[PDB]
Amino acid sequence: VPIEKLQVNGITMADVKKLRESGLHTAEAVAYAPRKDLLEIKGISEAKADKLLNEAARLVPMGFVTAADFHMRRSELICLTTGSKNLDTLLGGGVETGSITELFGEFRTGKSQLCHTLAVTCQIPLDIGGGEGKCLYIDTEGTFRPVRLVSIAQRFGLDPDDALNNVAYARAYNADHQLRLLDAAAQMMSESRFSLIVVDSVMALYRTDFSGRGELSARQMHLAKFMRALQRLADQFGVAVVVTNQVVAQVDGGMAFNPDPKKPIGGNIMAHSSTTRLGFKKGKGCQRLCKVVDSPCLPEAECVFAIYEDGVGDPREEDE
Amino acid sequence: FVPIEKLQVNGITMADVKKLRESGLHTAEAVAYAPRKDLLEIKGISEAKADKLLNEAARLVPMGFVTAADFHMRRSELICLTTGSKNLDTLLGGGVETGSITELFGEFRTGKSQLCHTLAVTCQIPLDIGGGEGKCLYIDTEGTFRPVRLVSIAQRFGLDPDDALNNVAYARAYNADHQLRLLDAAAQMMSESRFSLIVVDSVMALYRTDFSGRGELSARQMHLAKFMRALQRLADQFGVAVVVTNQVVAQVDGGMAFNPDPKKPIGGNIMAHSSTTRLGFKKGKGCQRLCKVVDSPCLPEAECVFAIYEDGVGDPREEDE
Amino acid sequence: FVPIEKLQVNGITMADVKKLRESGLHTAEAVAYAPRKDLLEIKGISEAKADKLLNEAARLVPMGFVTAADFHMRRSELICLTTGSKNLDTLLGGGVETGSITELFGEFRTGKSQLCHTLAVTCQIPLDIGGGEGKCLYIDTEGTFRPVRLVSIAQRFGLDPDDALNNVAYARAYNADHQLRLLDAAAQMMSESRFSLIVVDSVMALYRTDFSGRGELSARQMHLAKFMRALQRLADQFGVAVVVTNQVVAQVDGGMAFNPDPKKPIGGNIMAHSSTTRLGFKKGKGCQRLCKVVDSPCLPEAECVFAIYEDGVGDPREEDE
Amino acid sequence: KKSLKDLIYETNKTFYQVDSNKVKYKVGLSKK
Amino acid sequence: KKSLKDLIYETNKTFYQVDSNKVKYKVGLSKKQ
Amino acid sequence: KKSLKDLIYETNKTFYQVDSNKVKYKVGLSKK
DNA sequence: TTTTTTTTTTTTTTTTTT
Ligand SMILES: Nc1ncnc2c1ncn2[C@@H]1O[C@H](COP(=O)(O)OP(=O)(O)OP(=O)(O)O)[C@@H](O)[C@H]1O
Ligand SMILES: Nc1ncnc2c1ncn2[C@@H]1O[C@H](COP(=O)(O)OP(=O)(O)OP(=O)(O)O)[C@@H](O)[C@H]1O
Ligand SMILES: Nc1ncnc2c1ncn2[C@@H]1O[C@H](COP(=O)(O)OP(=O)(O)OP(=O)(O)O)[C@@H](O)[C@H]1O
Ligand SMILES: [Mg+2]
Ligand SMILES: [Mg+2]
Ligand SMILES: [Mg+2]
Repeated sequence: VPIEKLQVNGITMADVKKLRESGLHTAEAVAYAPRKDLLEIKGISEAKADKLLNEAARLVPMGFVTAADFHMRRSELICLTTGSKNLDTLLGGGVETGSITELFGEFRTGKSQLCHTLAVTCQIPLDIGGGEGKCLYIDTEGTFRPVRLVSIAQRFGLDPDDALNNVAYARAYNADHQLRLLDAAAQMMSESRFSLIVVDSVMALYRTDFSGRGELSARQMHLAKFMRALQRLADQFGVAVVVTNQVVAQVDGGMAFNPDPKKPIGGNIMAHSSTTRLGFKKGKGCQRLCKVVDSPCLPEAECVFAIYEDGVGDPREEDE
Repeated sequence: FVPIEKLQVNGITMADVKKLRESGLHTAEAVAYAPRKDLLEIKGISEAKADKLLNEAARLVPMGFVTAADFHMRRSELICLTTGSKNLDTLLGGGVETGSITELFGEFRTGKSQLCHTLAVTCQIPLDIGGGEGKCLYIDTEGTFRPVRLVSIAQRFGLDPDDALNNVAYARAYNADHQLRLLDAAAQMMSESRFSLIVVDSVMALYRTDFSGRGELSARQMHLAKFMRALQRLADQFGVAVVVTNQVVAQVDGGMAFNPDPKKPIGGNIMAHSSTTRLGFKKGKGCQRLCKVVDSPCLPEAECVFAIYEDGVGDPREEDE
Repeated sequence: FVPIEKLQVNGITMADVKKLRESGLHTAEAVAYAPRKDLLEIKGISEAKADKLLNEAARLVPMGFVTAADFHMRRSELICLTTGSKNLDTLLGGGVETGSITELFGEFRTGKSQLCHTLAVTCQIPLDIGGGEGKCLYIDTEGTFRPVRLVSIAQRFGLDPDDALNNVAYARAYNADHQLRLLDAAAQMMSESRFSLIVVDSVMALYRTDFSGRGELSARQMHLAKFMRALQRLADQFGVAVVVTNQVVAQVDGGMAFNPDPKKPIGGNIMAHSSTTRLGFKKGKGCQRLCKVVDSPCLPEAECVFAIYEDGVGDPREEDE
Repeated sequence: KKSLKDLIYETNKTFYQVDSNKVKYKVGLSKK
Repeated sequence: KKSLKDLIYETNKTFYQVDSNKVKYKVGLSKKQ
Repeated sequence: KKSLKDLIYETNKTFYQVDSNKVKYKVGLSKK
C-alpha cells in the first residue's frame, strides 16, 4: 500500500514529504510506527499523529484473524529455490519470503555460495521456484564476485546481461553505514519490485566497531535496531531476508555433550531474532552438511549438498 | 583516490585537516569510512563539525548502490600481480589480486617467503608483463628479509638491481603494539607515492608469545582483529594488494580423522574469516612445492605444483622432472 | 648498542632505570622492543612514565622504515664466523651468521658439540681471518662441556690457551626454569663486555623430562616459545650469533616414506619456525660427517662433507678419502 | 518502467547529493 | 620527483621525531666497527 | 678491561647472593 | 534493569634367517 494514499482528511504532501525523509516510505511503515517516533520528527503535532495512525490503520490490518485464514494465507507463501533438492526438501520448499533466515558455520562451508545462488534464483519465474523480482546485496566483507553470477545465470537460462542488471550491490564500511543503507533500501524497494535481501555478514563489523566489555551493552543494543529494521523490511514489502553469520569456539570445556566446539556469534539477541537458523559443516570435497538448529515448525534434521561451478546443487554420483 | 585536501570546504580550516592527519586519517576515503563514534575522539572536533565532515566526504566518495554490471566491469580492469609461475598464475586466475588480502600458510621451507620476495619485484615491472608499476612495502616480524634475493629476481625480469632495491621500503616489527603502529606510518607514505603491494611476514609470530595462557586468549584475539581490520582499510583506501603469511600447528586431539592433514594454521576463527584468499603450501620432491587453494569466493579448490629457483619462483623444469 | 643510561632525560632518574634493570632490561633497545604491558607490570612504573620511556627510546633506536637498498648495504658488512672448514663455510656462504639463530640437529656422535667447541674459539680470532674479536657464552644442559677440546683447538689457531679459556663463560642448567633464568644473567654480562656468540647445547634436553604426558604438552610448548623468544631478543640487542643444538627421534609411522630420513628433530613447530637456518648432521665414513641445509631464507638446499680431528672441525683429508 | 541504473542514480542523488555518473566505484589499481 | 629514501626521511621525522641520518638499522656485528 | 672472572663474580652476587670465591664448582670426587 | 567472548599442542623403535 503506497504512502501517497494517506493524502486524505487534512494530511497534505508536506507531511508525507516529512515522513519520507524520516524513513517511512509505505503505509505499513506509518501504521507500525509507535506513537513516540511520530512525535519525534518535526512538522507533525499530536492531532496530526493521531490522524495519521487512524488513517493508516484504515488501510493496513490491525485486528484479529482466525487461524484458518492465516493458514490459508501462509500456504501461498513463495519459497525461493535453493538449487538443491536436498535442501529444498529439508526446508519444506526452500527459503521462505517475509521472514529472517540465518546461516552460520566455519569458513569454506558455502554460506556465501548459497547467497550467490539465491541472488540468481530470485529472478527466474515462479513456476520453477523463483520470485520474478530483483535482488539487493549488502556486503560487509568485500567478497561479492559478479563472475559467479554469470556462471550461475547460464545454468538457469537467464541472460547474463540482464542478471547483472537486476542486482544491486552495496558495501558497508562501518556499523552506522550498514544501518543507514537500509533507509536507502526502503526507498528503492518502494519504487520497483524486489524479492530478496542479503546481508553478508551481520556481525563482521559489530565485532570490531565496539571494542571491550564496557561497550557490550551498546553493541547488543545497536544490533537489536538492525534486526528490528530487517523485520520491518519483511513486513512492509514481503521480501525474503537471508543473513550470514560467523562462528566462535567455546573455550570453556565445562560442557561436552555438543560435538561442535563452535557456536554462532551474536548472543541471545541473534538467537531470538532469527526465525530459522541453519548450521553448515564441511563434508568430502565439494560436499557440505546443513542442519536445522532452530525452526518454529521444521523438525531438526540434516542433509548433504554440494558446491559446483554452476552454483549449489545436489551431490553427484562422482562425489559418491 | 581522493586527496584529503579536497575537504577544505564550508568552514573546514587548516587545523581540522591537521588534526585528522594526526589521528591516522590521510585520505578523503579514510574519513568517509571512519564511523561517527571514531571521529568524536579527535580533540577540536565538535558535534556539528563531525557531521559536516561526513557529509562532505560522502559527496566525494561513493556510498550508494551500484548495478552488478558496473561492478563487474570495474573488476575486469583489476590488476593482478604475476607470481612468476605459469602453473600458479593459472591457479589464481591471473595472479595475486589487488584490493584484497591473500594469506599463505604452511610448514617451514614451503616457499612462503620466497613467493613474497618475488612479488616484491613483480610489483614494479610494467603492466603489460603482469606488473603494477609501483613500489613495495615489506613489514617483517621474524627477521628473515634478504635483499640478496631481490637482486637475483630483478635480473630475471629485466630490472636494474639498484633501482629495484630503491623502490622497496622495509621495516621490522618487534611486538604486537609496534606491528599495529607501523600501519599508520604506511598510510602516510602511501598517500604521497604510488604503492602496489604491502607484505606482513608473518602475522601471528608476535601474537604467540606476547599473549600467554588461556586467561589472555580473549585479549589476544581482539587485538588481532583490530590489526586485520586496519589492513583491510588500506586495501580499500589505496587499492593495493596485501599479502600475509601464517605459520602452522600440529593438532594433537585425535578426536577427528577425516582431514588427512594433521596440521592447521594459527589464528583461530579471527584469521580464518578475515582473509579473502587462503593458500596451503606443502613440500614435494627436491625443489618442488605443492600449492592448494583452501578458501576463495570465486576459485575452485584445485592444486598446482611450483618450484623454487635462484631467480625466483618458477614453473617446474624438465631437469627436476 | 645504546646504553640504557642515555634515557636519563626529561624526568627519568636512577630509580626508574634501576627498576628496569632488575626486571631484565639492560639496553635502550630492550625498552623500545618491550610491549607496553610488560612495562606496566614493573612496580613503581606509571602509565605516564611508561609512555615517556617509549618516546625517548624511539628517538634513540631506529624504529621506522628504510629502503631495501640501504638494508642490502648493511647486510653486506655483516660478520660471519668461520667454522674451521672451507667446505662448511662455502656451503653456508661465509659461515655462521651473527644476529640470527642457527640450529644443528642429528643423531649422537654426529658432531654437533664438536662444531660448537670449534666456534667457541673462532669467535675470538681477529676479523681478518673470519673471527669476531669477542667473548663466547656456552650453556650446557648435558654436562658434556670439555675445556680440553678448546685448548687443542686454540693451539691450531695460534691463540694463547690461557687467554682462550679466560674468554668463555660456561654455565650448566639443571631444569627448564633454571635454563631460562640463566638468560637474564647472560644479558647483564652482554651490556658490560663485548661478546660475539651464544651456544645452547642442547635446548630440548630438559624439556623432554620436565613435562610428562599429553596433558603438559601445551604448557611445555608455551614455555619453549618464551625461551626461544628471549634468545631472539639477545641477537637483536647485541648482535651475537645464536647457535643451538637439538636431538632427533625415530619416525614410527611409515606414511612419510617419501622422505629418506626416518628421523625428525625434537621441538615441534615452535622450534622449527623460530630458527633462521637449520642444518642436519649424519655420520659418514670414519671421522667424516655429512651436513645438509634443510631450511634457510637465502641458501639453496645442498650438502657438504667435513671431518672431526683432534684440533676441531676441519676439511676431510685425502688420507681418510 | 525505470531501469535499475537510473533508479540507483536517483537514490544516490537524494541521499548523498552525489553525481553517480562522475563518482564511481573503484575496486583496485586499474589498468587505465 | 622525490625518491623513496627522501620520503622515508620525513615519515620517520613525523612519527618518531628522529633523524634517520643519525640512527640507522644495525643487523649484527659490522666489519666497520 | 674488567676481567671475565671479576665480571662473573659481580653477576653471581647480583643475581644469586653467592660468594663465588667461597662456593666454587665441583665436577665430582676429587683427590683433594 | 541491561548483556558475551575466545583456542593450544607432538611422542617414538623392534629384530634374524640357514
Ligand atoms: N567457481 C567455483 N567452483 C567451485 N567451487 C568454488 C568456486 N568458488 C568457490 N568455490 C568453493 O567455495 C568455497 C568458498 O565458500 P564460500 O565463499 O561460500 O565461503 P563462506 O562459507 O561464506 O566463508 P567465509 O566468508 O568465512 O570465508 C571455496 O573454498 C571453494 O571450495
Ligand atoms: N637462493 C636460493 N636458491 C634456491 N632455493 C632457495 C634459495 N633460497 C632459498 N631456497 C629454498 O627455499 C627454502 C626456504 O623457504 P622459505 O624461507 O621461503 O620458507 P617459509 O615457509 O617462509 O619458512 P619459515 O617458516 O622459516 O618462515 C630453502 O629451504 C630452499 O629450499
Ligand atoms: N679428541 C677427539 N679426537 C678425535 N675425535 C674426537 C675427539 N673427541 C670426540 N671425537 C669424535 O666426536 C664424536 C662425538 O661427537 P659430538 O660430541 O660432537 O656429538 P653430539 O652430536 O654432540 O652428540 P651427543 O648426542 O652425545 O651430545 C666422537 O664419537 C668421536 O668420533
Ligand atoms: Mg562468506
Ligand atoms: Mg618465512
Ligand atoms: Mg652433544
